[PDB]
Amino acid sequence: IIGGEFTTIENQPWFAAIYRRHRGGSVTYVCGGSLISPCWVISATHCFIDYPKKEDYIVYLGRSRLNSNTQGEMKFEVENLILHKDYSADTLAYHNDIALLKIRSKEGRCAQPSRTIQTIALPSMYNDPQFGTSCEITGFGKEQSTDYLYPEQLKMTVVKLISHRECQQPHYYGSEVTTKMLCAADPQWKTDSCQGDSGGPLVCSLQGRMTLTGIVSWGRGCALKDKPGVYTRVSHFLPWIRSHTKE
Amino acid sequence: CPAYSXYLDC
Ligand SMILES: N=C(N)N1CCCCC1
Repeated sequence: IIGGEFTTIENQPWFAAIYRRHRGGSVTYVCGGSLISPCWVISATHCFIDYPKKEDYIVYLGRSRLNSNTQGEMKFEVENLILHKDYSADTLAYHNDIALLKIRSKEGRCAQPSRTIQTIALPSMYNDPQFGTSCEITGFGKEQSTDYLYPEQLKMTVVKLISHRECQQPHYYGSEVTTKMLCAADPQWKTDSCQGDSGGPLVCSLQGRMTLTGIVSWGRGCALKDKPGVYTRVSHFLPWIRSHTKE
Repeated sequence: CPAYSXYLDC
């Protein structure tokens, strides 16, 4: 998150922190995700497409910090890693960038809701907020584009939804953005998602209910003028989500 | 220039 503010997991208690174990045993952060039911976390396929093997991953819930334990957190293996079969990418734009992780602790349990661990509602189909609506984004990604390190403490910020029309203009993204994606940015371009935020939630309050409107997917640079963040538009994937989770 | 997700403009 470029700009924004520090936070803790109580303020985003569906947020899941996803890590990968390496051949020789070191563990590194991959991406964010969101708890949509006790046994299911939703994230972005590009985060997993190089290492598609479920045994490689660890998922935490109720974690506020990148490299230390938060009291109350829960740790899970990935029982199934489900990537979208229509995924595609060109160096920039990912299409169908959506993934499901079925989670299971070493005790064979799913998430148990607590003060730090809660689910986030999915949107109704094809039901998104008006462009110009402010929404929130959360993650442990870079705080500056040139940074070498990720922040140790979780961050959040606020960005405004931008119309497909504005985002499709050649000085924005042209044809790279489709109607299965949502753009969102700050009006000053001073805050945005960045590397390491992918997979995480774009949450918007749709008539009082906090809703997973988007999943961080891509963008050119971070907080760069005329280059919004681009998010998977969750309300266009409900059948996919319902099928793969009912599983 | 081109052109990666995430990092720099170029
Ligand atoms: N929001 C943008 N600019 N991003 C989000 C995803 C990774 C890198 C850049």
